[PDB]
Amino acid sequence: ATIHVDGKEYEVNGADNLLEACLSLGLDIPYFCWHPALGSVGACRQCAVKQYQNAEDTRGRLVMSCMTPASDGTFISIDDEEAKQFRESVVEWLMTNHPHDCPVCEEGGNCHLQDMTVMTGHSFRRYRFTKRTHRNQDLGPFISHEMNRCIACYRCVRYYKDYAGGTDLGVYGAHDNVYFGRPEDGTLESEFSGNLVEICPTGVFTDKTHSERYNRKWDMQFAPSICQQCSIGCNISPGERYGELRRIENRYNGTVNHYFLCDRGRFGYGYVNLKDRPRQPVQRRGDDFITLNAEQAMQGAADILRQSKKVIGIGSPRASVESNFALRELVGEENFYTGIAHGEQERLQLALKVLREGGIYTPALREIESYDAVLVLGEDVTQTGARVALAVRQAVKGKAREMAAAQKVADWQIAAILNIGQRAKHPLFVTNVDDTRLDDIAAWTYRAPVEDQARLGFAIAHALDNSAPAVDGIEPELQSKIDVIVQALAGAKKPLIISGTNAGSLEVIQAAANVAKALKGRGADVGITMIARSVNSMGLGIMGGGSLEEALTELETGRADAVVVLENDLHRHASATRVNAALAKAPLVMVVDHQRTAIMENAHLVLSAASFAESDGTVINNEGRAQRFFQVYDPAYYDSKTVMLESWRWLHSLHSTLLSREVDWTQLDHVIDAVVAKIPELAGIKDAAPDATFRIRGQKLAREPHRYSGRTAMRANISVHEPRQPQDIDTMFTFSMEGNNQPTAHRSQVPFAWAPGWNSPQAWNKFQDEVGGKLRFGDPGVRLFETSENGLDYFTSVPARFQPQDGKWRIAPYYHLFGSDELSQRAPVFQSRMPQPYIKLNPADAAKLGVNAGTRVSFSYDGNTVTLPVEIAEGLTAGQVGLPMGMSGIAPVLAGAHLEDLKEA
Amino acid sequence: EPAWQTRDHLDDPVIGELRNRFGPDAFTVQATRTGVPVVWIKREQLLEVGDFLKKLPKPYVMLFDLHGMDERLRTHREGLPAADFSVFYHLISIDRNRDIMLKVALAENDLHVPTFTKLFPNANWYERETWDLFGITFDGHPNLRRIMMPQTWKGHPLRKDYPARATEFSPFELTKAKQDLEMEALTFKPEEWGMKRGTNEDFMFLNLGPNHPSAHGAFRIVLQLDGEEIVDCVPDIGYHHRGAEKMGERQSWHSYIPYTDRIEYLGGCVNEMPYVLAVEKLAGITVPDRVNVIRVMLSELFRINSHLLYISTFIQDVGAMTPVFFAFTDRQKIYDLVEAITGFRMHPAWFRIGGVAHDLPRGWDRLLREFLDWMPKRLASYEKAALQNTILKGRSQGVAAYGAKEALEWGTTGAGLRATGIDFDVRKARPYSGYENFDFEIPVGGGVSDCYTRVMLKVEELRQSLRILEQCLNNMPEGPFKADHPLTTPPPKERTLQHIETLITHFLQVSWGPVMPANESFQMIEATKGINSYYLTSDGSTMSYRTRIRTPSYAHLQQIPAAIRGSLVSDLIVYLGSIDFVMSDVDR
Amino acid sequence: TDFLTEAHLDLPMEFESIGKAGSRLGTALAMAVDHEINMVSLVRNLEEFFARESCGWCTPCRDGLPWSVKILRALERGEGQPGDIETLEQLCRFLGPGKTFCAHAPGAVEPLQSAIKYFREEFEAGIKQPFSNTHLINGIQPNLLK
Ligand code: SF4
Ligand code: SF4
Ligand code: SF4
Ligand code: SF4
Ligand code: FES
Ligand SMILES: [Ca+2]
Repeated sequence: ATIHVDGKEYEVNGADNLLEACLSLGLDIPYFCWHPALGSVGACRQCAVKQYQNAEDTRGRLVMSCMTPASDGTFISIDDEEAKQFRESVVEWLMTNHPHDCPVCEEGGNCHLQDMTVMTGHSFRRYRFTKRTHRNQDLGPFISHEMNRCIACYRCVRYYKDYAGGTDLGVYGAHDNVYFGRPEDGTLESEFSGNLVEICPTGVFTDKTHSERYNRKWDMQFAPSICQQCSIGCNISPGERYGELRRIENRYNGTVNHYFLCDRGRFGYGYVNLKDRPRQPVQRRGDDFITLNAEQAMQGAADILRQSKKVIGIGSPRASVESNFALRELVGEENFYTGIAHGEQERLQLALKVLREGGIYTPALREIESYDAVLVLGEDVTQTGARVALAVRQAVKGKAREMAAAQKVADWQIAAILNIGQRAKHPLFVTNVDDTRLDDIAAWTYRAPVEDQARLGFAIAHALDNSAPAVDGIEPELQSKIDVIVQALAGAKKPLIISGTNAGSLEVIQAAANVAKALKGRGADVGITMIARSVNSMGLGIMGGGSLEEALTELETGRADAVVVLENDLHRHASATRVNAALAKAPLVMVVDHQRTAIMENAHLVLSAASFAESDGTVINNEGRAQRFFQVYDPAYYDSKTVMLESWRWLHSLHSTLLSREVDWTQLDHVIDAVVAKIPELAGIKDAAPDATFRIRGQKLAREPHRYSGRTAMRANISVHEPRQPQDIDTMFTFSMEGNNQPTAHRSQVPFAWAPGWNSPQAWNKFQDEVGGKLRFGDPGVRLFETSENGLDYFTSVPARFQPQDGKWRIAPYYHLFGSDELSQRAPVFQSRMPQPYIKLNPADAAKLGVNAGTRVSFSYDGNTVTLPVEIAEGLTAGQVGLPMGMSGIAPVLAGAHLEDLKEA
Repeated sequence: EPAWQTRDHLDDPVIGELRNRFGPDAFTVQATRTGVPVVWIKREQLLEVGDFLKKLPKPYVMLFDLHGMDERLRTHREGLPAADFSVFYHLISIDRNRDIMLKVALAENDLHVPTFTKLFPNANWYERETWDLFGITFDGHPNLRRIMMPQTWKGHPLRKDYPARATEFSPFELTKAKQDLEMEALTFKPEEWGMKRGTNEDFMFLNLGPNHPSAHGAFRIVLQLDGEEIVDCVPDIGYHHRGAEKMGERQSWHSYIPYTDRIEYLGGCVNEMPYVLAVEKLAGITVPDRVNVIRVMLSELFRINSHLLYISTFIQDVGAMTPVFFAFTDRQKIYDLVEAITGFRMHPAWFRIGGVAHDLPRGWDRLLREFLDWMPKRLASYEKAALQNTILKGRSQGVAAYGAKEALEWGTTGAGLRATGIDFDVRKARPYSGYENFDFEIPVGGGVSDCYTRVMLKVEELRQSLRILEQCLNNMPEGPFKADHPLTTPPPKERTLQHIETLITHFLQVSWGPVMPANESFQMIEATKGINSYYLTSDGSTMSYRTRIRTPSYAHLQQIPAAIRGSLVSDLIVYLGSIDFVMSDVDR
Repeated sequence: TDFLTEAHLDLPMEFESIGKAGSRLGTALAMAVDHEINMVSLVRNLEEFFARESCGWCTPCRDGLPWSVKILRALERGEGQPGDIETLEQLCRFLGPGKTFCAHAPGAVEPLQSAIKYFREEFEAGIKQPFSNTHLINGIQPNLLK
């Protein structure tokens, strides 16, 4: 298409509206109610341009650019005098009732309304009457509510209801008393409610966790990082002030997590700011806890390790690829152990084998939204991989999108699309042990034990392709549901099969692989998605190693007299009594970690490792994409006594001191080169981000905005002499504003989005090639493996049906977005959001045991009696008991295990 | 059409003359808000274009400015040639009352330009500074050494990849530089500085710095002497380099104003004026008449302050130690008025983008009237007591004389230029800030620029500034002290305190900065010591992409060896006292 | 619909005839206003109805009809200030067809603009007070715009 804006000719996409076409060309049109992810509604009337009928036209007509297609041969004017007057008048109308609140508003300096008020040139007030006011609501611990600042742009309700699928937010009232909020006070129930603080262009919805320790956007130190709270790998911009992690913003990645995070990634960062974190290396001598610097710790650890006969290392899926590799090189490949359990490791390696040997393409998170039918087997996606659940909701609304596209309705005309596709949606079939948060949009939900869900998957695969192994003993009603699923999957151009390791069943993953293979054999464009547990679960699976049980066996038998535990509390993957016994028997325990874990009581040495905010590294997400995260701030800038280094730096220096009795710390790219030289499967992590010599026309990449303040006063109470600016030898970023953050700079790692005149998250428009698309010079991150040329064989081992045995209770895993991830529990804001931990019981089993709802029952696992209250789970199958995985005292390894002597206390 | 409008200046006769001489395709005309024709010339045609402009019927006789720009980070380069770096040449024709800016584009690897020193001799120091701060080599230069940074300096500070901030202090580097300071008297080679015949077996060498007990600053001159005669002299400058242009790239448009104060630190609001006028050209702001009169009043008060200091220090340098006390009493009267209006004495930082910081306080006219009654009898007493002294005349008359051609070829402006009979004052030739509404004369000399002639011209300029101040006192317009433009930074304070849109504008203007659309602007004013100018390049951001400050003291200090060669050293001291320079103006 | 005078009373009740007269035929149920009714109070009542029956979707109707209502309330009580009629005319220009999401707000501003066109002496009679938007703040001299 060809458009003419203000006498200049441009080539645009004809499927776009005029607003996104002009914003992609670098033109500045003010807008409020339009969002790239939500479509156009034409509410705020801010995006007015003057459209002419032909080239020789003087009158024209004011039109909404967001509602007008950018068709070929269009003629418009942005800087027309009447259009400018109308846009200024719209801003003026919005300013009539706006409160005098910018100094005490958390959106100040990050406010889209401020930017568009300045952009239209409106600074003179002639309105002299009263301003309407509103009472606020309590929206929970994460979102602060202030309805005075609302401009009634309807973006919150559109995102929360139409996009996110939430139900407890709405618009109430009438003409100018429109109220946006909940029908009553209470916590916002959506797992993606935190994106309201970026969706809302004003300060109505704000980050309450940030508002506690508030600072302005210009005062932040930002870095591009990866969220560490599950395996999805959403790109984030952590921002720090005065030595503490202040905020997590969404960092745009057009391939992964484009505009949206989940609430666990946005508000679960509080463990970084915990006061009990180790800040110096501490050596235990008797009952004394002496504090060492880095060189003394390295020398003492090297001497004690050189005296030992066999030192083993226990990695973790929390740690980055470089730290796990450095531990593996320090202890040797034969002595390196992945810190996860044997069953967890088996499921993880099966998921990796399916992903990189099954011959079926695995989609990125943005690509999930383009699929035609979704079968979720075993994985409670909303509680373990939440952003995949949001993308699945978009893929489900794809049917209404296609139905509207059949009627020549443009993709940005979202109201017409939703009107045409009223309640029709793409098929979604979810299986779990109980109800899920995807059940409202699911075409069918199967509540069954993991063996029965695996059997349903195997039966679906057999019905799609008769070469697959058959399932014997299917009830005719379940057979009819299976035929419904098969007819929906076979008629789909792009089916998607989603499973993962969180179900605790190998057979569920095998069944999902069989369904994907059966759909691939029919010529479908099938995709498969495995949801792993932790941020670097896939990297630890690719690296490999022994299980935690083998390491504990080596410690208990005495063949190993030294253990180095890297960023692992060890209680989530093995029983606590066994771990404590094996660590108490070992004459040397060295724990390299950034969180105060329970195994440090038995540790002879504790190395104060850095968290993700104070470290650089690489993590591999659930789709196999290698992504680099960069250090946000120097921990030693304020507290000069803090010795908190990267885990790979600690382990590389320890290896150097063990070998040559000399301390060499490392450089990060040196460790990257060592990884890609020793482990060829991880060779793609070299291209995840450029090395430390990368420059933009000779200069580094700035971590903080140009107007960063207080540089001669932020540390002036400690000493009036300004300290040396922290050097970054590891990465291309600088710990200062003396760098480049231009939107046109040839790079993929963007620490934060700012452009002149665009201070809000709408500056990401300036950082994209086209608005709502990818980043201008490619999205960061590189897939480690391609789709295999040939696939796997059918998994023959179909499990038998679940049989409730007397005296044994099968543990059904219940995951919680606030409480199952290890480090996010440590965040103090999650305790008010984390549910009180009960145990789920069938009504039949609870009536058999004589227990009601709320009474306390006690059960023993591994010879340890613990007591919990009871809820009655109607959807849970009898013979099973439901437990909240990852909570305090309940390890995720308990999923799929059995329970004894469960009785009322 | 407003005065800040973007113009190509294709109606300038120099564009037609260049088109007729070199061809339509030989250059590219750039539309700017500088007010001058900006012409991009090929590098191989630069000397031909300069010669052609030098031999015009009303020729371009003065190289006003010469510097560089790092174009690598410049995003809005529409209508511009491909350039990693660029070198600009600002040339002034006084007979046409016109000026032209030639621009040469340079690739990153090929950073060399032919020298301009054969056409204009002030290009020597200008090209030395361009080499020092940008790394651009000038072929054929007689001595292309560093002029701001020391000789053992790594990198070029005005490049965009050079970090602006102060490095970590090291006592080892201080001790090493002390060792070079002590070994400079032993390892002095008289060829690196551009001299020849380094000891005819009688040419001694003298050093006059870098500890100068005077208000003009501290800088070294190494003198080649035949007895008492100065055979040759080169000045060593850069001892007061503050990186003010680099800070112009590191401060917002509003937060840079106090740095503009400290360029010529005896000037104050006079230094603020060209910066805020150039920013207002970038912003498209036309200030009201009351703003023009207020800024003119403060500029003339500070001009009288600077002239009083200059005359008193010259009289002190001659040998009469008494009038400086009374001159500083008059400076205290001026400072009483300036403290009342702006709250500060020497660096008021009171001008704003679109106006001034506050309205005039009630009762200012009483202080202005008291100073206007105080000044003339004191000025006449200074004249009769020291300026008509025949010993002072014998020390000053005929010392360091030059004519109109020598002043033109060295870029001399101010009283030194006008003492040669060339009537060129910016307040009349290129009027700004409503100076056309005032009745004042421009004193000119007979044709010779002595020390005494320059001093008497500055006395007459002081009297004319008193006349301007009297007109300012009698005719004060009633109106706003800030423009009604949306880019007026900051907005009026009461509307900020009670109106939300004004509060939003203030919030974003003082924090992120006002957003100037991408353009180039230029403002030239008659400062207290000559012609001062700000050349500002905006890339569309809240910070200046390039802030180029042309100061007259640089040109006068470069003119020194051409005017003092063959004189005595006491004559050199008198010449330094009569130049009216400060070293912050030279180095900046 | 737009107000019409007694000169337009000799016009046929067709869509095209009333359309060329600067009004609309509408529902063709005409309402007569006598000399006793103040035009400012009548337009205030009309705009109060139109502002309180806004659906709230789009900015010009939702946020500009209450401004016109408050201006007409001030003009009713004689508290009008200079620029109020100019604000009403600007609201007429910027609430026309194509500027709001639906046709409720053009129909809202049709009677206001017709009564301003035909009975401007009644609206100008409400402007008595000088325009004041700010109060004096002690210690800050105002920018005295002329
Ligand atoms: S929402 Fe924006 S305009 Fe409103 S008070 Fe907050 S910062 Fe100011
Ligand atoms: S609360 Fe925010 S997002 Fe919702 S309508 Fe109001 S301004 Fe828009
Ligand atoms: S979905 Fe996972 S990776 Fe993404 S923000 Fe949530 S916890 Fe972080
Ligand atoms: S003009 Fe229509 S769409 Fe707009 S707020 Fe008024 S009634 Fe609603
Ligand atoms: S962005 Fe087009 S009307 Fe709101
Ligand atoms: Ca680092």
